[PDB]
Amino acid sequence: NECISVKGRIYSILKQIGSGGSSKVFQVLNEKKQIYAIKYVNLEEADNQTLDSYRNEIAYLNKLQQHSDKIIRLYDYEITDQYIYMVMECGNIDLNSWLKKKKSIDPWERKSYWKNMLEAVHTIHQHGIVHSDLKPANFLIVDGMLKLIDFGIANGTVNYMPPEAIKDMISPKSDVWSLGCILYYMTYGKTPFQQIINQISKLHAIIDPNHEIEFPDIPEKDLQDVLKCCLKRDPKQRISIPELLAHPYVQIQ
Amino acid sequence: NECISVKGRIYSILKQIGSGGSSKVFQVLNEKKQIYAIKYVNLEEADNQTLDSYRNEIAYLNKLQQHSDKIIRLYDYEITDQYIYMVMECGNIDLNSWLKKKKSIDPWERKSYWKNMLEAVHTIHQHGIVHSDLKPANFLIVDGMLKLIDFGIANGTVNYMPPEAIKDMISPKSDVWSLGCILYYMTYGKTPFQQIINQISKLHAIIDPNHEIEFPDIPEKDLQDVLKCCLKRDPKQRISIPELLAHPYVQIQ
Ligand SMILES: CCc1cccc(CC)c1NC(=O)c1nn(C)c2c1CCc1cnc(Nc3ccc(C(=O)NC4CCN(C)CC4)cc3OC(F)(F)F)nc1-2
Ligand SMILES: CCc1cccc(CC)c1NC(=O)c1nn(C)c2c1CCc1cnc(Nc3ccc(C(=O)NC4CCN(C)CC4)cc3OC(F)(F)F)nc1-2
Repeated sequence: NECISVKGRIYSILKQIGSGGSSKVFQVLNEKKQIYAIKYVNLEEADNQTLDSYRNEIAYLNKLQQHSDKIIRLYDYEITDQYIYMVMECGNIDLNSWLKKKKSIDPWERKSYWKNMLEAVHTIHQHGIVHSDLKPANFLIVDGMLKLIDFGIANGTVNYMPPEAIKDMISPKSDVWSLGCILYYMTYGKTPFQQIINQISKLHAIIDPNHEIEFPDIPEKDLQDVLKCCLKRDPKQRISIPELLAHPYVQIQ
Repeated sequence: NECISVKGRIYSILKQIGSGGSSKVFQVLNEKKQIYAIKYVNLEEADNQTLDSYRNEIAYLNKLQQHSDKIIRLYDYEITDQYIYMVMECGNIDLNSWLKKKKSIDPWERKSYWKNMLEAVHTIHQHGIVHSDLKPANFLIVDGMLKLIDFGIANGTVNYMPPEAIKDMISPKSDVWSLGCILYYMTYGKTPFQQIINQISKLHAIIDPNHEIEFPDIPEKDLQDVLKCCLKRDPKQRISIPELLAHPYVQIQ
């Protein structure tokens, strides 16, 4: 049974949750026996470039705290030349797991989730920030409310990748794609391109105009519409977040 | 226990070997109780486009028979609107398996293999044909001699993929890359980019000039050279097959 000093105050590890290479996340117990999460990041091989990226991300998250409830809380942090410790709220589970483990989505519970994600992405969008790497993992479930976990600034599938990031061999429109895949999965039970096995076959698909993303008729046609509008390959055509906030799917019934 | 009619002559399945979706390969027993392989291809969903590709490939293989011993033998074929049956030699195993199962390569057994592959690729190269999708699978081991299995004309990793096929969002030089990865694996025990986990991280690597493919010093410096020359990102720089046939690694000691 071991501990961590963050800004001179102490927490006892209870168990490790996340691993991400040069980083670990622990559920911990603070002084007043309350429970928290600590993200830990090793800066041994950190080169100034890599380094500032982290500095930037901290600054922003820390800053964007009092802008949206749908971003994870950051309670305190320590930062030195070798490491960062961040003290964030501890949640129940992340969206991706809940997905893996879950095999039924109350159509109503799906809607709220989407609602949360949009608020979040919007916020970071209203600040020059574009995440560009969104996957169910980047969200956290905390009493049926989702939070965004990171801003995609610092530092394994191609699935949620948009056509345009591929034609790249940067737009807010790129986050809509992803966002919609995450909806798509939630809806047709899986991502739009899981079918395709061959990892290069999937790259071509993601970019070829003549491939039809399949859109199975379903009760909710709002929802059907949305996904159709989020997955429009041309970005200039793709719906925008301000539009998506004002679509029926979120607005009416 | 079941059979197959190919050009009116009959073979009894003994066991299924390959599966490839709309295709199966069987080890079979002919009349005179000799053993063969039959590739079977279903043409139900075949569209004229897809269709001719198959027609083309058959024609070529069939044709390129009496040009090189290092291409699989094709004994006879039947072709109709619904299917193809091809009767080819049956081998002992394919290179990829022998690789998976094998964990030691007589440096000498490696050399012969390379030698075989080159002869083969060269042949198909001397006919406008560029395979463009080479992986240990496309070869077959038949009494320690390798054969090429198909020509990459008809019809799941990114590993053996060359920079240039990626910047594509067609040159003989593209087959050298692949060919060299297959050598690389054989040599440093794995492909040049397996390290990289993230499937998009690997795409960037495969194309970024500043990433060093790592080249561990070893006894054979010929071999070391070769791989260094095969994996040159700029195609115009990359060595050519006629050069590779005339390199020490194949020529001297
Ligand atoms: C190095 C980490 C990292 C790097 C880059 C980017 C990101 C996120 C975008 C992150 N990743 C992170 O920064 C990160 N990863 N996790 C998991 C958390 C964070 C931040 C805060 C945070 C707050 N609360 C939690 N709660 C929990 C989330 C998931 C589980 C869990 O059950 N995991 C299981 C793992 C095995 N599978 C099969 C089933 C689920 C348990 C949890 O704590 C609880 F115990 F209290 F519930 N997690 C986190
Ligand atoms: C649909 C097929 C297809 C489509 C596109 C492209 C291509 C090749 C480029 C092909 N694929 C093919 O066209 C194709 N695939 N195989 C396997 C053969 C061919 C063509 C002729 C051919 C002739 N002889 C063999 N021999 C054998 C090759 C491998 C095994 C074997 O042991 N497989 C195991 C599978 C499980 N793993 C774990 C261990 C190895 C057994 C074999 O026959 C023997 F029994 F007599 F030894 N194979 C083939």
